Amino acid sequence: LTNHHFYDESKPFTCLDGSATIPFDQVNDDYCDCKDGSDEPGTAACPNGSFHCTNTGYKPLYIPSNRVNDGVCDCCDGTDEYNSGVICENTCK
Amino acid sequence: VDRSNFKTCEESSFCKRQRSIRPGLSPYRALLDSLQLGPDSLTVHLIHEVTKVLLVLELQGLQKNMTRFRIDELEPRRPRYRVPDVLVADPPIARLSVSGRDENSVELTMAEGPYKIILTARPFRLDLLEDRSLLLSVNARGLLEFEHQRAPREPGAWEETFKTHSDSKPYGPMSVGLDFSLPGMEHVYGIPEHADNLRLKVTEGGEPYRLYNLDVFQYELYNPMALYGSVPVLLAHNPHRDLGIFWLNAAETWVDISSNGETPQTDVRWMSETGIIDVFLLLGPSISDVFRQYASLTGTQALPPLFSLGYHQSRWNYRDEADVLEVDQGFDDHNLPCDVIWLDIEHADGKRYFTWDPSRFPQPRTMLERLASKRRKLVAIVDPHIKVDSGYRVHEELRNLGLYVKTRDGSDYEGWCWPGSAGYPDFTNPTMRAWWANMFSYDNYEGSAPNLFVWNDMNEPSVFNGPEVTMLKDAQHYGGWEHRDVHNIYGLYVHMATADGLRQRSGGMERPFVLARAFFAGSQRFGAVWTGDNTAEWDHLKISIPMCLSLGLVGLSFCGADVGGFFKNPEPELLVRWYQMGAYQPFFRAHAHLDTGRREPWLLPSQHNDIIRDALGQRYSLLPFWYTLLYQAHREGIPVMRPLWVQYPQDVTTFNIDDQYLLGDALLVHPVSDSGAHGVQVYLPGQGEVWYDIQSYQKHHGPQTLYLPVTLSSIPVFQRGGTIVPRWMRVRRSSECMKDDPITLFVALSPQGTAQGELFLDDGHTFNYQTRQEFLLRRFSFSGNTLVSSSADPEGHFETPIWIERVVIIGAGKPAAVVLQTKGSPESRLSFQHDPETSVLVLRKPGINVASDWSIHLR
Ligand SMILES: *[C@@H]1O[C@H](CO)[C@@H](O[C@@H]2O[C@H](CO)[C@@H](O[C@@H]3O[C@H](CO)[C@@H](O)[C@H](O[C@H]4O[C@H](CO)[C@@H](O)[C@H](O)[C@@H]4O)[C@@H]3O)[C@H](O)[C@H]2NC(C)=O)[C@H](O)[C@H]1NC(C)=O
Ligand SMILES: [Ca+2]
Ligand SMILES: [Ca+2]
Repeated sequence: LTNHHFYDESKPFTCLDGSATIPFDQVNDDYCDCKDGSDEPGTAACPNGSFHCTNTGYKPLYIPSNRVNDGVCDCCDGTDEYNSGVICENTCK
Repeated sequence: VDRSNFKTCEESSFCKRQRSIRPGLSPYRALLDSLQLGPDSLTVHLIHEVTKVLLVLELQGLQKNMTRFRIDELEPRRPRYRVPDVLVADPPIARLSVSGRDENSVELTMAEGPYKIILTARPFRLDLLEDRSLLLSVNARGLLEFEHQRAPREPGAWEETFKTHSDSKPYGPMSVGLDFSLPGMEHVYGIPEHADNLRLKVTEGGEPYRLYNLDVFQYELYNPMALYGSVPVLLAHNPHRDLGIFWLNAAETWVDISSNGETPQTDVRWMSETGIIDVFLLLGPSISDVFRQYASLTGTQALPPLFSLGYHQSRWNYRDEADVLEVDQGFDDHNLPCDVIWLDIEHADGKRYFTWDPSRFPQPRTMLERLASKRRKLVAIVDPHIKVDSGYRVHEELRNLGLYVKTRDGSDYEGWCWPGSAGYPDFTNPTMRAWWANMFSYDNYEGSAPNLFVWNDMNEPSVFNGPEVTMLKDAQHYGGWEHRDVHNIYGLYVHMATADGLRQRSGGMERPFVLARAFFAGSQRFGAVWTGDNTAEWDHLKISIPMCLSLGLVGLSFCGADVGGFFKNPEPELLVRWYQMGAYQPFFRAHAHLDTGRREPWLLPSQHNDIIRDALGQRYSLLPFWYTLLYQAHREGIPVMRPLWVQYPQDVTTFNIDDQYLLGDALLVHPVSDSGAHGVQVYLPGQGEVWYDIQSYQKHHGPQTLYLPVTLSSIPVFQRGGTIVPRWMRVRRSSECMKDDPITLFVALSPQGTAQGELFLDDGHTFNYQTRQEFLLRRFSFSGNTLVSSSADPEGHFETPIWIERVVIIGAGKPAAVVLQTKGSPESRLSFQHDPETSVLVLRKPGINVASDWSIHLR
């Protein structure tokens, strides 16, 4: 969802822009704490953001944050509807 | 425009013969000996002093402060036309009793109440009294005209001749007319579908206002000439009173407005070609009261499905089915919200409806499934005129049954459309309506999907070669009635038939959406309308507001107009300004022309693209507010887009304002209507009232005229102090993913620190909210420093995954502890943020379901 190893184990998830700081518990709580939207990488809460879909095919790319849990598959792997309920199968070839 | 193809009052024979009567003493008088009072109604016989013709006046008092009177001949050669299917049901009757009696006048009490009616014998005159206060007068100036049924055999009293069309009159002249005088009132609105201002001007130095359904090609502005629609409702407003006039007649109508029981400060005059006199008087005493009275008379606005509230994309030259895919991929590639894609007449197989040309669109059902995979809808055009073909089985099936409009000699009216010819079915026949409704089945309509809908055009009807651009008046319809009797009900019948078919195709479960051009009183129960085909000019952008305001004043709440104009493809600045204008209207759809180009949000310049996307996001975020407003309009009849004087009936300055409007009672919208204007002046009314702009949250006290500078990205919208507005702050592709998205509440505090708001929630595409009572009506109230939620209607049960995700309070100090209280749970603490400069407070993640009531306390 982040595609980078920014750990939430020891330090709290401070920021990426540098303006606001939050604890690591507030990450992925379906609320956009930071104006950059970095606190909700795998969630559609942030109006501005991205979602790095993971697949073994040939299309590693970001999608707009509003494409998560919208009932329509937007990536190769069916990861955007992980909580929506619309089951999808990968076409990574 | 071409004024040659349309009649004036001189060319129209009955208008000329009726306006020749100067005001003065009336020859009609009432015989008080032949007066019969019954519990149901009151009946009296009137006589003409000169020609000695007997008429019958029937008077009824209807509950909720209404009355209705009818005038008709006593011995007619044939019965006259009485308009059916406009009134939803028989109105309740209030008993009338004779209060006082005199030799010349007799007065009757309206009901167990204060209203009363005085009828005078010589001359005949009706007066309405609220206790001892005069409301209005009937036949005060002696302008009553009733051309009786002549012998079955002077120019204009018989067969006339148009520029090249001969209009016979087998039954002779049967003109009717009346005048009303309203003392103390100087402001009258109504008679919609005229390209004029919100306030009707006097018509003494010009032509009267014309109510007649016509297809006016390239119409201009500020004219009293007729247009596509016609609703004969007039509303007279006073700082202390408000009255309404309903003229139930389906013929061609001319209405005169004058200013001056010898001093009535506003006079209205109605003149109709045929029929009886059937007049409804609405006695107020409030604007909401006359709104509710008219809603009880002719029904309320039908609740639309949620997807119809979004952005609609239309274009004439959608050539291939791959073009629809290109448009959808452009919408989903440039991150532009869209709900419905529209198809023009090109989709039909050579104007043959209910079918798809195999070369045009190979597989329509599969394309509809592909579009529904992205959760979008398609809409096709269906005209009430069909091709005359021996293979197109619609014509043969309609011919064998016999459901056509008959011409002068009994043959079939076959006015030819541009491909081949065309036939016109008789929509007045109920059997024809049943057949039309049954033809919308999935088995009948080939390539039919639940995500496909129908919009009606040219339902006036519009004849290419005929008198004006409409049908001949001597055509014989069902029931032995001429076309001049049923001209204004054709569009209503077409709209009702299409709505019935679309709702019946799903077994009576899904909510239909039918959009029609021509209409009448009572069409709001069958769908929506638009303001025809307007060119792309700044003047049309200015006039877009009063037309929708007039339409909403008579129950047609879901008004709108084409985005970007129809003719004369707009400049980018005008395009952006119209997009901002239409982002705050009930209906929002972009249309083009064959001679124009491809104007789409992604094809616009890069700087304008962000502005268009922001406007679309603002439109899509206010979806719960629009849905609640439409539910309130459906349940009560109060319009969604209402003028300023409705909420403030005592401010005279608001009496002539059409530059700005109100979306319910919380949002004031004054869009930019000038090319490169450096700023706009917005009038803020209210005695000790505050308004907060959406962008900067600046507080402005009323009443005043604030001059605020604007830019290309400025949409001037104010929230009224003391209101609560729900929003969806996450943009989604369409309006179906947002159905289960969290709600953010915006609270604008009053100077006393109070606010109130409502929210309506449902699945959005079924009738379950009426049968099984499956809906959610929530009421939020901010009192003191406590914000609570409750159920406005207790009998509304609905399970929704929506949870409230953020609270915004405008105009409050910082708290020391914000808590949340629920049912049978310990209170928790919520983190908050405060901005001292703009005095805004944000409460983060209440995390509570909407259906469950709670309470938030601020310390
Ligand atoms: C049918 O007709 C009857 C008779 O007209 C009508 O009842 C009337 O309703 C009006 C409006 O509700 C009443 O007028 C009110 O009277 C009270 C008492 O004097 C006044 O205080 C009110 O003024 C308040 O409102 C102002 C404007 O909103 C505010 O600035 C301020 O708060 C004022 O206090 C208002 O004038 C009238 O008294 C009754 N009359 C009777 C006999 O009941 C009824 O509503 C109509 N019904 C329908 C369905 O049309
Ligand atoms: Ca968060
Ligand atoms: Ca998705």
